[PDB]
Amino acid sequence: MPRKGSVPKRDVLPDPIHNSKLVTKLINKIMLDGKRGTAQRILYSAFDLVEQRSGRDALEVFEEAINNIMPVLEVKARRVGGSNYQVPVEVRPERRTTLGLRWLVNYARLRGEKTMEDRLANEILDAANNTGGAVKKREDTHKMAEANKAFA
Amino acid sequence: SIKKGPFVDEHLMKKVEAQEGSEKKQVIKTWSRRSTIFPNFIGHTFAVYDGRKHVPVYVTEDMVGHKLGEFAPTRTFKGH
Amino acid sequence: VEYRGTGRRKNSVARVRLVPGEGNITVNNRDVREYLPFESLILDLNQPFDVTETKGNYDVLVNVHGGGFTGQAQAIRHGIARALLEADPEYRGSLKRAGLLTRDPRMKERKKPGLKAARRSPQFSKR
Amino acid sequence: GQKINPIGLRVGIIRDWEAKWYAEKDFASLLHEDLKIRKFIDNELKEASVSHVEIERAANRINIAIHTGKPGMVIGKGGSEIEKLRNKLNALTDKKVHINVIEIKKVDLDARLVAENIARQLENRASFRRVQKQAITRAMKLGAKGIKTQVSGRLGGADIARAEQYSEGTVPLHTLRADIDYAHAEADTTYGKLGVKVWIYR
Amino acid sequence: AKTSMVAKQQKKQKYAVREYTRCERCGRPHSVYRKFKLCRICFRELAYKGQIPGVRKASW
Amino acid sequence: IRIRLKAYDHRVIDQSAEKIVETAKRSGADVSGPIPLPTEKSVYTIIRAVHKYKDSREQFEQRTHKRLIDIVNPTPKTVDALMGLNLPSGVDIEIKL
Amino acid sequence: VDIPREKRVVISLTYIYGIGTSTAQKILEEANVSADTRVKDLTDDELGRIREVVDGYKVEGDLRRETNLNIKRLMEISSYRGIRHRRGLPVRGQKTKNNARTRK
RNA sequence: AACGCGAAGAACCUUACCAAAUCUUGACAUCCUUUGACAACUCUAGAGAUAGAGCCUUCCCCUUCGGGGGACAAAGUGACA
RNA sequence: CCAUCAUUAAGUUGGGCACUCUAAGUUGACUGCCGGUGACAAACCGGAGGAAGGUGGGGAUGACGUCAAAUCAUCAUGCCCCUUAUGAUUUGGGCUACACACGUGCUACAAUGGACAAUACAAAGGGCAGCGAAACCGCGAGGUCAAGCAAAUCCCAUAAAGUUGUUCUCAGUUCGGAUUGUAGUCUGCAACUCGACUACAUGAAGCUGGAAUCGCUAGUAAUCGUAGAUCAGCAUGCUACGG
Repeated sequence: MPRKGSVPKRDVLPDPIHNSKLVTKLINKIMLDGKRGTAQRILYSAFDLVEQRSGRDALEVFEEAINNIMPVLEVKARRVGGSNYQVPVEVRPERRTTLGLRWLVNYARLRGEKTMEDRLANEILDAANNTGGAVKKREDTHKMAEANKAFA
Repeated sequence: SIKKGPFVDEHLMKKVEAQEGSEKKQVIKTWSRRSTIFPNFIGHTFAVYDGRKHVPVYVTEDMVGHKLGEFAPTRTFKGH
Repeated sequence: VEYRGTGRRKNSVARVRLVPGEGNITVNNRDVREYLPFESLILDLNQPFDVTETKGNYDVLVNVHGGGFTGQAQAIRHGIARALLEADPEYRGSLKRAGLLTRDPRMKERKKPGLKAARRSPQFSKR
Repeated sequence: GQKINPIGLRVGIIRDWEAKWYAEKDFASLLHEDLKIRKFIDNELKEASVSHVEIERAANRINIAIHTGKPGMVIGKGGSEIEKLRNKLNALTDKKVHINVIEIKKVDLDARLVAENIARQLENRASFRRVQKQAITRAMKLGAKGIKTQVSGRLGGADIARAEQYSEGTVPLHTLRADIDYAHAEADTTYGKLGVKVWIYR
Repeated sequence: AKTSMVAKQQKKQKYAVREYTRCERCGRPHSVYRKFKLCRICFRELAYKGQIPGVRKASW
Repeated sequence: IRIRLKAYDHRVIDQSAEKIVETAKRSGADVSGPIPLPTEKSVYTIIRAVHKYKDSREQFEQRTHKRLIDIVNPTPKTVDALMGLNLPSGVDIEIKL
Repeated sequence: VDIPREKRVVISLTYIYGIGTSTAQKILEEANVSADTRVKDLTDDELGRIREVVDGYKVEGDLRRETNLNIKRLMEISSYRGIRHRRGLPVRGQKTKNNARTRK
């Protein structure tokens, strides 16, 4: 029911492993087909190469990795007819936390391996330092409405 | 209909018992469709009725493993 | 510490006891650590008794009943709840207005009639 | 009008059972014997304006309960016209015994009472206003609030069917605990049939 | 067709594996259940009269 | 003894089993209380159209309603509840002894 | 006879005629077979036990030819069980409408 | 609102389709009347129903008469099914 | 239905533990309720009050009515026929054919898996001489007879998917498994067209799918299935129910 405009946002649960709502919201994103026991336990094996390439703990590195995915300018195409409609949108932190995690489990499946025992381990610690993989959520909107700043 | 009596027809076979006394005839308005073949009545012709008109085709010894139902062409299907 | 409570979840019910000393788990005289395999919501199964601190304090001796083994769970965390509100209602604001003794507020929606299965419309072969 | 039967709207919600028996085991045979005596039961009453029927089965006591809205013609004189249906009760099947009868005061207050009647006031096709204007206006003079009765199938002699209803008042025809009875007849006129859908109230 | 092959079910059929169960107010072999021997439509009308047992229609 | 009272609706088999749980209560009996058994319903999933129109399917309802009454003191000056005929409409005589 | 190499006795045998679905239960049982008997197997006395079992029937390339003349013999029987190999028809009388897009 | 539609089980049947077979008061629902009142089971030839044949030639009681309320349809004619 | 009794094989037996869950009759919610800025314009909003929070939830009568929507192929009946056949009767074919466009689902394209073996946990429902447990026979399909008893009490059936030790490495390889020959294993007067297996043989497509187009806002999509109706014999068709 979107034609009323704003719908209330859906809420999160913090897992007792980390006491973080986003750790289980990282669990709620990796659940392809909603597989709870079959993907979370294998994502628990798929931070073992994430923490192999990064000695810092997960609760610090997961707010480090998405901090290079949270943008300041995204694009919402407005009805302007024959224009590029590239309107800069400073994100509300609800969707800014949401959009930083949306492109993560979209991208693990086009690398050299195709096993989610380590597809989620391949994907995360390539996408922490604002270079490649999931930063094209953030860094490509920083090269989309900027060379054409005439179509805000 | 069971394999107790692994099925020979026994009203084709009985009517072939009602034929193998004297000489067997080539074309009768009969069916021979749901009826199997064993090699003790070879040589004889039988008009398998396809549905439009019964047409004769002879029983050889090489017809041992199967029934006489795949003989008469039913359709004139040809089409394309 | 002897308190009788019950609880249901998804075509599956329970009934509990309580026993003093420490806190234990005796679901049909076995554990729910190899029963429930994913090891996930059992970590938050203490959060029913975390607001009351009766996790390593109150032993339950659960006797569960019916339905799926996952439906065996979440009927015993409502099973502890009514037995805890007669044992320790000292935290009843963090038990009734938060968490434990509420209800089963939603369950599995039916295979929806007038349609194919659970609001799925039959696949239109037209445009 | 692309709707459903309103007499189906309150089967077991507001109404009671006209079948309150119990036939669980061997239901097939002793059902066909109910409808083998039934196909002549209505034709012998000679448009008696029957309301409905309530069959009862209890240890092979299949008892017949026909209403026959006009009385007298089913009794006879102390069991003379009643024994004839009792004789056919022992003649079609084995026992079927002890036929009964009822009557109705306020002669046009039921649903099928009017429906069998105002069908039979349409073979002659004479004053479809005034006979129904005698019916409906006296019905509220007999205690009614909203009564809705139509004349549907090919009035006048025409080759097209024209419905002609008469209805007013407060008419909660869809509430769950309201007793609504509704009917249909097959008064043909050798070009088309009069399916009449009646509504009455109290 | 119907009135001739209803006696084929009401009496002994040549092939009684055919099960050609018609009805009295319908000529119907293709909506007949085991406990009915009658079509689903005329039974529905005399479900609203009380010859078939008590069966409710609407409000679930 | 197992006097299961059975009918289609409960409201007929309520008062029907309330006939046997009351008339044997005034008898020399030790009636088990009214403990009705699980009551099976039957969906008759017909299709609501006539010939063609699919996505038009009508469900129906018929119920059996089994009960459980059992008394344990049979004596011939009391048992007019069981031998005396009362209410045979839905009540088939399920008088097991 | 011409099985592929560097695979198990349950993984290399299952291609040539007379082994397929068969090293699950039939070729597995009649041979002294392990789980991972690869190309390194000492196949002179390990084959020596299973070369007595590898030669048993016509399935060294020629049971196909035994069936082939019996595909001809069923065509000499002139049955639909060889006619649909010879006429595009799915041989067990199956759907010769649009959804038969491998056999015409 | 046609598309795994009507069809919720196509070796026979189903079949509504066609061809052979041998028949048109019909496999039927059966009225009246001759009421001939049951070839109510099986051998032979025929796809098989169908053609030649021996057959539980009668059955529920009473005014005292062998006649039927219930009796197979062997014929049928007016029909119509 | 086993906290506490022991002779727990849980005969879940003695008693009937049966207290609780557990199977049928009854009521609990109502912006009834407190604070408002919300001023009276009734509300709604904010909380905590009840089990439920704002009809707590689902439906249903779909309104007076529209599309002459389909069907005189379920029935009727206003018509014409039709009356050696537009009635037929049987079994022979076929209704499933075949250059085939659309549809519709099934299942693969694995290593979040496969497979070996394990361990589950099920609900709902069926039963009237039947479930087929189980002694049982066969790697197999499926079969040799008895048990029980019309059932809160008897059979399906351990459901699996979860995970657990292992082989492959992402691949058409061991992923599963179309197409065809052998077994006659089966119910059925009768299995070629035109029934089913799993076991032998064949062992394929298959790389997650363009443009399009579908639903799905939570137990939902998607997923693993379990039994029940039509039914001699036959489901990827149908209804429920578990996860």
